[PDB]
Amino acid sequence: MDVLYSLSKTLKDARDKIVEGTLYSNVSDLIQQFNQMIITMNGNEFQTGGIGNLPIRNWNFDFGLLGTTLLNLDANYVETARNTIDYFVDFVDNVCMDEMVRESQRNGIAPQSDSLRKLSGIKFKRINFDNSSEYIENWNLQNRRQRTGFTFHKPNIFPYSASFTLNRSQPAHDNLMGTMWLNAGSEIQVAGFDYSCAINAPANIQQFEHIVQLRRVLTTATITLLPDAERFSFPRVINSADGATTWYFNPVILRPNNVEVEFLLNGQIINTYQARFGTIIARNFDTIRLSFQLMRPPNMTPAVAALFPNAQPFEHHATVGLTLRIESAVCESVLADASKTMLANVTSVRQEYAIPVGPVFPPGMNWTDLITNYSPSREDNLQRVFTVASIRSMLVK
Amino acid sequence: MDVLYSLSKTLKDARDKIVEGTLYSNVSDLIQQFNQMIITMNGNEFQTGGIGNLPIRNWNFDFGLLGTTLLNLDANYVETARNTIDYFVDFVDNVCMDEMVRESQRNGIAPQSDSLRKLSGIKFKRINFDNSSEYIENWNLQNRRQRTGFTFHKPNIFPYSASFTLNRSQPAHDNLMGTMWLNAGSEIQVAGFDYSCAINAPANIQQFEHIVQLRRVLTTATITLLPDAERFSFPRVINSADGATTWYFNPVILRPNNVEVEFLLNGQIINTYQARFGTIIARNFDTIRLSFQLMRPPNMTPAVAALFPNAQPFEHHATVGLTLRIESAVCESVLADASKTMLANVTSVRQEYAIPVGPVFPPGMNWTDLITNYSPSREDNLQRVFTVASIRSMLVK
Amino acid sequence: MDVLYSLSKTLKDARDKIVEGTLYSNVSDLIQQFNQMIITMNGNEFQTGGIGNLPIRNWNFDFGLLGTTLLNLDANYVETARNTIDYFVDFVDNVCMDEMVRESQRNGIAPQSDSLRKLSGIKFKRINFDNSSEYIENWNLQNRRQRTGFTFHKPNIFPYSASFTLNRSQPAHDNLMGTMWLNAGSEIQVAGFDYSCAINAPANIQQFEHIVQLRRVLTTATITLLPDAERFSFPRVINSADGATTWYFNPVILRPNNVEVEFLLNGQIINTYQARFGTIIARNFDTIRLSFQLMRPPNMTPAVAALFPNAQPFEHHATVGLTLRIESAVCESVLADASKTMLANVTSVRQEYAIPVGPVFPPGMNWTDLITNYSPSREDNLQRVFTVASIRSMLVK
Amino acid sequence: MDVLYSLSKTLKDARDKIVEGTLYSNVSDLIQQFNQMIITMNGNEFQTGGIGNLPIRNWNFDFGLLGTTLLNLDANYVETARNTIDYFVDFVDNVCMDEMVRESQRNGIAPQSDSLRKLSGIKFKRINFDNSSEYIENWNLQNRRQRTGFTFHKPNIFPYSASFTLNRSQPAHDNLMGTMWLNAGSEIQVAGFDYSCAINAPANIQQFEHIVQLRRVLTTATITLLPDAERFSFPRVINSADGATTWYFNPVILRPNNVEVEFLLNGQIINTYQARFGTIIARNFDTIRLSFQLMRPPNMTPAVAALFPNAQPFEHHATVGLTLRIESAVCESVLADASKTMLANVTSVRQEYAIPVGPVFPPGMNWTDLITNYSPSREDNLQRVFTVASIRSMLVK
Amino acid sequence: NLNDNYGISRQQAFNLLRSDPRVLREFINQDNPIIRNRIEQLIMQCRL
Ligand SMILES: [Zn+2]
Ligand SMILES: [Zn+2]
Repeated sequence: MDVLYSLSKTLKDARDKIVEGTLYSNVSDLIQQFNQMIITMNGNEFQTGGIGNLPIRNWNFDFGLLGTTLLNLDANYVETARNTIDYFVDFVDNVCMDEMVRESQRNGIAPQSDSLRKLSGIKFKRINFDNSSEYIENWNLQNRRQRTGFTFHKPNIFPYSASFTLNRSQPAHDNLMGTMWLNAGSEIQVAGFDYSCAINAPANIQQFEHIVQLRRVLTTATITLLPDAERFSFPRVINSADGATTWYFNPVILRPNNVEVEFLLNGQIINTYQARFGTIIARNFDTIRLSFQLMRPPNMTPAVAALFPNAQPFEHHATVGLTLRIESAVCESVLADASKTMLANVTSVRQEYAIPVGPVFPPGMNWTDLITNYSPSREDNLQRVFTVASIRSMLVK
Repeated sequence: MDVLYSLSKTLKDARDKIVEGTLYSNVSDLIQQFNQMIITMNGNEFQTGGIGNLPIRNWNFDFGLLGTTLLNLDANYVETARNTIDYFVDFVDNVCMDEMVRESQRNGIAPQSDSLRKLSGIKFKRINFDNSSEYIENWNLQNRRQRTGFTFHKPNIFPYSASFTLNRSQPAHDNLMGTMWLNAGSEIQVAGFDYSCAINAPANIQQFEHIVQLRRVLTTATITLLPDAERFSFPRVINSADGATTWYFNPVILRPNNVEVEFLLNGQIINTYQARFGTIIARNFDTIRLSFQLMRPPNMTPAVAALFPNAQPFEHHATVGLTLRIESAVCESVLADASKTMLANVTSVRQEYAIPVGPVFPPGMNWTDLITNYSPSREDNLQRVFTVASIRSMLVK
Repeated sequence: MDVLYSLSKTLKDARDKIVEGTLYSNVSDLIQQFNQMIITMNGNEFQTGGIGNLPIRNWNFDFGLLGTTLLNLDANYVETARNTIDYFVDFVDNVCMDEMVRESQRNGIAPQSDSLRKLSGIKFKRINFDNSSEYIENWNLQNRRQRTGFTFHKPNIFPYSASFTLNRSQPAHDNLMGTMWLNAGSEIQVAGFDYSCAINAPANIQQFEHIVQLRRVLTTATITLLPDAERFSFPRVINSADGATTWYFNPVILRPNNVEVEFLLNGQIINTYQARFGTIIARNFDTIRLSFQLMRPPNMTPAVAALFPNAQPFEHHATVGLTLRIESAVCESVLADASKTMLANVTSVRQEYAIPVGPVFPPGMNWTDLITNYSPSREDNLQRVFTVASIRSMLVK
Repeated sequence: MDVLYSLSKTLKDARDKIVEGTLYSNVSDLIQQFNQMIITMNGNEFQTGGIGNLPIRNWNFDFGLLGTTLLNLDANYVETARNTIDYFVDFVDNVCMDEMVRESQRNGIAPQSDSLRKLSGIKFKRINFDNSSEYIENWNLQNRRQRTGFTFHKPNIFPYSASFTLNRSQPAHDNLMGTMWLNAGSEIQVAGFDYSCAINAPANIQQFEHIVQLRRVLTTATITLLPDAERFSFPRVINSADGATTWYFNPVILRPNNVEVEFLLNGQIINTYQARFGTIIARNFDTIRLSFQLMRPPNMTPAVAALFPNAQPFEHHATVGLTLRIESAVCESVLADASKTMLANVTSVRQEYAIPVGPVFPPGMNWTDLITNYSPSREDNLQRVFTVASIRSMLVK
Repeated sequence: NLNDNYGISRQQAFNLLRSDPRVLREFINQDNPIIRNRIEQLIMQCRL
């Protein structure tokens, strides 16, 4: 595997530092590494493809090397080189893709393809070099059984979930109390509604709570917390819990009272914030708990008083809400986020080549399904597959 | 760490194979190893303790070698040796204990104590030897990231859970239907009760089901499955679900009908047994599902008929149950079981020295709490701590 | 066969004693043994698998011996070694499994697989060594014909049996007398009931007896004997002997009177205990006979007198019982018990590879069926198969 | 004594490592040790037996030694060896057995038999070797006056005791209050009953307590504590304290209230657990105290209320209970447990040879009697006798 | 039971004896393990 990596940084730092003109002594250390490769390869035969709509191209090796000589590089030098690179590029592409589709229940963390299995061989190890690409960096640290870690802007930790829970309801759905929410990606919006505006509630206050359990712990999270859930601040006609009818939601928004956000880890409160809106830090957590209340306004101008009668019909529905967004965080497990193209690369290669659904990943590499049941096997396969996608993107975008 | 190990097997195979009499030749290979140690040590200085009620102790080294001369062993030879061993014993004890208390979130796998951190140093590696002690054996294989595995008698996989679920109930609690159970250690007992004896049930059969999700997969499990749940076969007065009152359970037991046990792994049935009582094998599973039914007896003698009227009051409550016990199994993660003293050793050393609650383990190393939220950090710390306890027990019990 | 054994202890004592840092001389005696192997092997080729879902992989040998870099091994030394071990491990696994599925009626005590049959060859004997693993230890002693012997915790000697015998009954099942029991694993629970409370019985005493015939003799058994059979101390609705109706059992428990336990061997009393509850030793027996009586209480307080009228209906059914558990014992034949994983290993490998039912073992290696008809062929095959499982567990768990 | 030990490990590591084929250099270190023996012996005469039905066989020594040449072993080599081993085996057996029956009030810790007394002689000490067998390991550490220690799964610390104590009773036994229990082996079950359901009790709560004093301290104990005593949850007819009549117990079970378990050492609380069911650790204790209460349910559904009237007759008897099991523990004194065969071996040899009752051990080596009056003499004799049984089991099972 | 599965600074402890208000209030208010029973149980005891 690590082998693979090199192959690229070799080519990149190659197709990059080898241009008409440059001074040799800038590539002396490089040139070498290169040749070393050709050698180890020559005399070997490979085969990629064979699955779904993926072509089966065959490869052989038999190449001359490179004069080391020359103060500066002459155009001619390049072209005779570029010609050799292009065969390796078109190669690796086919190598990546071939190992980027196969999945294995058992060792979904080990090499699969006939192409790569052959690389992990010892006789090829003589090619390793410069492992600084964030992903491989973490691939190693893990293989040695140590503490990994990645970086994500707007991580994708919440499987899509959009629903409600009626804590008080009746057939007519004319005096409901409960919560509705949308958990998706790195964001949570939750609203608590009480059609009665806590008219008969103790202390004229209705308590609400929303708990979200992450499938993986997030550390070092920078989070934006704002009052109100705009998504649930407008009139809606919603299906009843049993799907038999539809109810009407006509919200009027009040400030959430006694807001308390807790970021817990294994049941323990790691961070807690009381009514603090804006930017907050949650340093290590696997669960978020948002508690907030609707407090009936003790003093009301006529216009307000008119919205909240002592008796039904309740036509304006008191609603309080919160919005929480994880801007950035670190996770010990790979995840999709709003900036990295890994998930999209893997999903795209599989779609383009009509790769059949396998035993590990959900159909279409569906993110929600994947993160909902993020088993160890799916994670090991995802990491292998994400690391390969990152190796590929160093050369082919 | 592995270092540590040796230190002991050195002493054991020492305080054991070295005695008034025997031939040199039987220890020649040994003696050597020993000396080799003394050397590497001498000159170095240590420090153990300092936390909680644990005494702080400093140790220095400056010892003579061993007479590789003699043919046989004379009493005098031993005593001059035993005197040197006793300083190492009393040492290791203090070393183990000191690293058997510290916990750590980030890297809860690697060494903690000033004592051990110094050992992982390279200059001491000149001491490793004979790693046949089941635990260290697995400690290594995990570093190289390979398939581990331990052996357990009556494993402790089920966090204590004793409760019930009323599927049909009413305020008077005079016609209930549901299940009650006890999951604890390696055992599960579950009963399904129907006060009405399925009088109005389709086919006069009431279906029951009990699902238990293990926190870790067990493989190679030898299991005893028996009909009936003796624990739930006697009269009880129980608290209601809301704690507001108490209900009466007056069971009469019938054979469980259509018993089906499924051992699932990631939602897939790996093993399934239909009404098979006695000894059964579950080769790989993370979930157990017990399904059983209460079937109203189609033919009843007068005495039986009298227990099950067509109308309430229902005074004899039809109950069917199952008992399942995991006698032995293999787990890739360390666990407490009915034979090993690891958990007890770690818990005991911490209690004796008044070690403060740390950031990883639940107060008192509580097993139920630990296994309920068996995070990766708790497992890595538990394994480190269990492996040290096992190293210590080779010399100090 | 013994050959096979070595192969492992070789690897174990290898993957164990060969680590980064041990002095050469601690393995001098070992290293040798190892090499010796490689030699004998290289050249010959093998075939494993070729049944059910078991893969047919071809193994070939071509290895260089082992160096001897002086004064404690350098990391490099290990890795070049571990690489060679891993091929043997992955080998043996496949060898074990292949011979752990084949059965044979005629000679089901010898090697079956093409893989092993080839090992018993003479040209290999040159490897055998350190036969200390309890199982092989007994494998040899049996080939020469002598006193074998194994150790078991909660042995599994009793095939599951849960039934009753009505010594006095009538259609209404309102005045029964008889016994009911559960024999399973290492435990026996038996209850004697008399609905009439011995009202018309001679000396107002009803005699009961329960006899259990072991399929194999157990020696050195440590046994717990306790009064009462909790399993038969609660109300039950049971199917009649002919399955045509159901009867009601409403027990009230009295102390078993004149308890006598006899452990017999070939009809002779070897051990006898009169009313001794707690821990008792049965040194050699193939049969257990439990005799106990129900004696109508000669003096009864009103509450008691009320349970036992002079005339029917008999509503409280006098019951006396015993519980006997074999904690540990020695058997000359292999058996399943509550600690060893042998049965589970064999059963698991067969299940995982979809091995077809053969001519010797019951479907699913069902323990009850196996022990019920424990023929010589099943025992020889079981021992072969258990010994292989134990060889495998030295390396692969 | 230690002498004796060797004799075996000599033979085991012999009958084990000496097989047709193995390479000599695996036994070089061994062979030697062996011969050394023969020498020391030859020229000595022994005699065993003479008591009860134990034969008096006589032995002499006069043997040749073993070649040292031969790269590998030829069949012939073995057979000429095995013939010599078999005389020693059949010897030791007779030696063990002869010293495994005699007991001495005075020095029940010293050698007895004419056979062994002669071995402790100095001229034989030249044979000692490899003392790693857990038992001998501890035999030494004690002879030197140091800290011993053993390991037991389900130890046998509680002498059988099954009784009750009526704290409130009257002739009719229609309104009793008290406790009943069963202490046996490693388990305790205790129930507290109050026929009046605390109707006239302060705070409507009846306090119960059960204290068990161990005859030896147990350390490092892993314990299962569960609510309820199934053994005392069913209807019983029991003999009165004076044996003059019988009373009726008709339990209905409630959850034990304010459960507190204390593990004390010399009157001091070492561990205390409040209502914690499941697995708990007791690190060092000589006494267990279980306190629990029956609290009359403050709120009762009709069905429950009906069981507990304000006035007699009290027909349903409120009962609360606890079950405690010591799964494993360490003891400084030898004890019987659920896995070791020592007690059974000693008891079995004595029974088979019709050994007369002696001055130290109770008739039949009865465990309950032994542990009830576990005097220093019985313990020293038991340890001597258990250590010999363990030496014997290395060769003869 | 508190001192072990937990870890009472010499400082604290010395207060937890004088039955100091603070230091006690802390735990029950903060931590929540055991302490919350020894306390509560008392309330349940002043049942009269
Ligand atoms: Zn953005
Ligand atoms: Zn057990």
